[PDB]
Amino acid sequence: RYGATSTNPAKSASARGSYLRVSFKNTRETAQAINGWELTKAQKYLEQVLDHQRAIPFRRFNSSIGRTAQGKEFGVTKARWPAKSVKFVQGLLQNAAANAEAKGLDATKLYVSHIQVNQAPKQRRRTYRAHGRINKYESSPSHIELVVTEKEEAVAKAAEKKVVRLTSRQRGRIAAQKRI
Amino acid sequence: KDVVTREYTINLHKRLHGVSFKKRAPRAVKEIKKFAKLHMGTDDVRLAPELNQAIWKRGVKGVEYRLRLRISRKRNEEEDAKNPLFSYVEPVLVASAKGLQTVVVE
Amino acid sequence: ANLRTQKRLAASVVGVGKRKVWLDPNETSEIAQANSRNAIRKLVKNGTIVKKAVTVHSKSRTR
Amino acid sequence: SHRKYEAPRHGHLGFLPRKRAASIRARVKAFPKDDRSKPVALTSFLGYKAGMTTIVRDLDRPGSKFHKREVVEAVTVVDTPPVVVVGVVGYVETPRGLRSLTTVWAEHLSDEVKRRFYKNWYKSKKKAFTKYSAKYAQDGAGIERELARIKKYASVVRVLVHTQIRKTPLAQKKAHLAEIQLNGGSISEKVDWAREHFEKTVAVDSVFEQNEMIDAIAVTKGHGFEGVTHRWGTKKLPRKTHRGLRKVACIGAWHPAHVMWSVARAGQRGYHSRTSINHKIYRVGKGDDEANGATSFDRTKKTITPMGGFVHYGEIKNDFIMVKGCIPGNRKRIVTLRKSLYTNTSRKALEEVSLKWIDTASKFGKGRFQTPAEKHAFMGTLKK
RNA sequence: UGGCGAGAGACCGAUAGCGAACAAGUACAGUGAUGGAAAGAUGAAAAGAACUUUGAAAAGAGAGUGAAAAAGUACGUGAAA
RNA sequence: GAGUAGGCAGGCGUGGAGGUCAGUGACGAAGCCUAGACCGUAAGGUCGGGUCGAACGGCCUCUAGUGCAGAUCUUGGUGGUAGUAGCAAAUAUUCAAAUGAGAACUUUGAAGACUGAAGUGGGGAAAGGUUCCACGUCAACAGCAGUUGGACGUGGGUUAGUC
RNA sequence: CCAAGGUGAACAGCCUCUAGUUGAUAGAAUAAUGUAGAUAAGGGAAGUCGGCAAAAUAGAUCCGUAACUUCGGGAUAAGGA
RNA sequence: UGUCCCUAUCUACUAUCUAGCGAAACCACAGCCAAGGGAACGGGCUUGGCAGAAUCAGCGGGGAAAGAAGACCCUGUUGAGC
Repeated sequence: RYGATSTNPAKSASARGSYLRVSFKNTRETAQAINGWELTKAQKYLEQVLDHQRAIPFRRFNSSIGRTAQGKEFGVTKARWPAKSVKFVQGLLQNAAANAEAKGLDATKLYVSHIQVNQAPKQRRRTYRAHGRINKYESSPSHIELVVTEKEEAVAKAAEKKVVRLTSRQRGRIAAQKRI
Repeated sequence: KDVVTREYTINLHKRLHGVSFKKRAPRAVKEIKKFAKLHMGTDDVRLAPELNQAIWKRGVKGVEYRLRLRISRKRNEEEDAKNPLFSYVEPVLVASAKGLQTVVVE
Repeated sequence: ANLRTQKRLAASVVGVGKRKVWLDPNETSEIAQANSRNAIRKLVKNGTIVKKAVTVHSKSRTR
Repeated sequence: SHRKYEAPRHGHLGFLPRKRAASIRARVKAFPKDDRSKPVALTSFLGYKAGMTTIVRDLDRPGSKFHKREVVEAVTVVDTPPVVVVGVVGYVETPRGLRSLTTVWAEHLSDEVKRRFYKNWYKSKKKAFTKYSAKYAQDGAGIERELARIKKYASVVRVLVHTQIRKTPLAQKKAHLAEIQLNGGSISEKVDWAREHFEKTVAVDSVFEQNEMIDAIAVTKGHGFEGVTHRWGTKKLPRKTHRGLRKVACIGAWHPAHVMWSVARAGQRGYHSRTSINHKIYRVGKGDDEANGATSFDRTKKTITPMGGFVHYGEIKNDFIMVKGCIPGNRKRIVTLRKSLYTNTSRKALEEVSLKWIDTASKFGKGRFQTPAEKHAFMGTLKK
């Protein structure tokens, strides 16, 4: 349960959303725009990209989509405003933040440590093509799950020694340069 | 920002100059909303159904060249928005809406 | 807020089209609670519903 | 097999690629040959295209059918408000061509040329040339050293000079700064002229005489994509053509099994940095003058500006140049007029032009009258 | 190689074995004759998740049941693309 | 001491079968995963770690529906193209309130329009079969949306001596 | 099957009354190329396999109407007002 | 009479950008050229030229592009209509 994390469950809260009917490719990209942020800067950013002030940079699923100036912020040329995705992850940010408060984590240092979007089973419809053919018309829903942890500095400090092995010639030259 | 009521003239002629005939009156509605925003700094505009009748009376493609209208920036209620003030536009009744400078009604 | 059975019933009761039936926009609670044809008949007497007089077709330019 | 009926190619293969001239300024790529005898003077001169008018003039061309006969010629006017000197660059000749050794500016740069260096100006603290202006704290020590450098070295000297956009009817405020080469005496004389003229204005009456040929350099009008049969103007294919007429049919053969650079293709055209040559100077008018439009054969108190102003541009209150024929670039554009790179002596040069009448009819329509006094006189006196 | 009643197997083990291990000659196609699928497994026992908190809600994070929820009625194991 | 077609020999692996190791195994069988290890020229074998939960193996022999990359193979699943092509014919919508978590699409009001009585009107035939109507409701469907519906859940409804 | 007013020869086209819909994914911007509509100075088939496509002509009243003919026609010939 | 000399301009709906919804064809691996040799016309081989992320709108040179076990021709001790 909850894909590979390197954070402390005593200082974390999570939120899960299974079989959510959103474009997988759009909701993967909103998640990768929001990943490794503070929860406050993240929540604010998702309302800005709903009212078309900043944009979600599309990095992987960025094929033949229109360019935009609101991409320059992220060092891309191509960005978009996935309303549905942004609204679903917002619902899951809020729900995570609520669990993080209910456990008792300072809501100020709370930063999204893990966010993962998997693919749900595809929902089945049939379109009708020229010369009386049938094709598939599939929705690709999403499995969104995110983690928010308290920020802690003072780490590594790591790790190991210089447990050294020498020869008679090495040790003898060390004993010489000391005598000098 | 204050609670004010002014009477503006809008040149709808130059704003609808070179539009598709069957989106002229709908564009006039949208451009008066843009006009109310520009002058009252307000992201909520509330066109009176009387102003709707005034723009639309002469069909989709017969929007009058000029329109004398009144814009009241008002204190907001009704599930408080992010903007604390909204602008309520009404049509002023003048026989010839031309040669009129912007005034204030108190 | 589903007064389509009330538009339909009003039109059929008064004996005109659904195009010539004015339900009161302020009095909506009452015309929602209107279920019977007897209820509609009572609301047309109160003047909550009217006939919304014919669009005139002058034969004056014809004459 | 061959074309079957061979025609010359559509389009010049020299003006490529047909992309958007990176700047919006004109970019003078060649200056004249730099005569070292005659006194120091500007070569080219920055200015703004205002619009086109008609002229009438007598024609001294012995042998021509129209010898001593009135001829109508089209004319385009360039607003040329005095351009402010604000710097001087020294260029050393190297085995990788000319290179900028250093540039020195005057301490006092106008808010005009300061606005150039910012894109969000009115948020800025306007701190440009604060420390450089404070290098004049003592008797310009940093300045005298860098000017001594440009005198000792630097086989070429150019002047940084900016337009006075405040004087034009344009709503920009952000004066176009340009380099313009000095062709004059010894490099020491060039450096001293570029120094002595710091914080001063240079007008057009000094640089450009009358009856002197000019090279108008500017970026052309936009037009966007502007499809196949308008940019090269290839054949329109027959009415019967499926999938479109407005095209080129055969790109190429196989072998070479690639579309070629020579083939005419679609994509944005217009807004290219073009240079036209041999535009004869007709008028170099002044701003210190009403009766700008007045010839020696008219004597009427009117300005070159038509009735209701130059359409899209405005009124011309500054010293200007009206020049024969069309020159490249839109109205409200930044033009650079450069002196002839050679001595054209084809009887179209050497030819003393004398204007008879300048059109000032409202070219915002089919204007009848030259002045409000003529309109009132012919019509009138109703109803104001 | 039918019907009924029984014993069996160096047979098959859910794409195999009968078309059918399941409400199979069922659903469904075609006017009709006829054509004709896919589809088994939570756990010993439902003990099928009380109760708290976010959300309009679905659900989430807890709490709990369980020998395990890395068994949640999308249920043994859970490969590869 | 080469080798296609081809022959022959020696082995490796799989489902079962007889015999044996008084074989291993809920203190964990088999299965699967493993930039860990060892053996074998190789087919393959063995071991450690994880997951898992009920069977399985060595050896001497018997037997075969016994080993896959190809068959425009079969069935099932999955992709890249791709958030691309596109969702552009039937002139056209707009303002307000109400409802609601949510309204371009729902209800009402108000405009502006169209069909223009060889109609986008009002009935019927064949065909369908409850789609009719009410209440409740929106996971699926209505290639946007959805509070709406010919959808979904529960009910109600078709009266003849003359049709 | 029933079938209104006006224009008009008219159940043609165009506009309205009764009655009915306002349903066909929307918002923004107006590059190329398209698709469906249009216009073009002068020339007038030179284009082209070929006048393909479009243009022109058009209702009504009066005038006039040829060769040819199976004596019925051609005929709204043509050409005008 | 824009069929043409010779093209131009305009309107609407597309395209384009956005929110939503969201296919298919095809796909050994793939995608820069020149010559060479070679199943005698290479994306890959040899020798050169060269070569810098991510890409958007167009385009119709190429991919001997896609569609379909050539229907023409021959063979077959394969058939059918006549």
